[PDB]
Amino acid sequence: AALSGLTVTGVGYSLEARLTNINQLEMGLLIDSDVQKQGFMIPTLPPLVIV
Amino acid sequence: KPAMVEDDKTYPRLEALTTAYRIQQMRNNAVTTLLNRADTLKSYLGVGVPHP
Repeated sequence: AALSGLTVTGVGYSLEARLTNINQLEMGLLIDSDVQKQGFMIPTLPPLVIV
Repeated sequence: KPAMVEDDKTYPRLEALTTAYRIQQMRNNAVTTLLNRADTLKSYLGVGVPHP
């Protein structure tokens, strides 16, 4: 009763292949270095007095 | 050739290149030249006619 009427047909597929570029031809992840320069300055402060 | 792999199947040795060179120069072109010379003589002189 449960399987009464079911029909199953195969539709398509997808294929997984790599391109083995023995001569090499491909982009990729570049790696470089950068530098951030930052400075920190010191001020003066209001004085204490004795008279 | 892919120039990071050496081969002997995707590349037959230099002997194959030399063989192709020798056959091309010796047989086909020479036969073509001979037949074209024959046809040229046919066209220019006719048959059985000796020119001065």
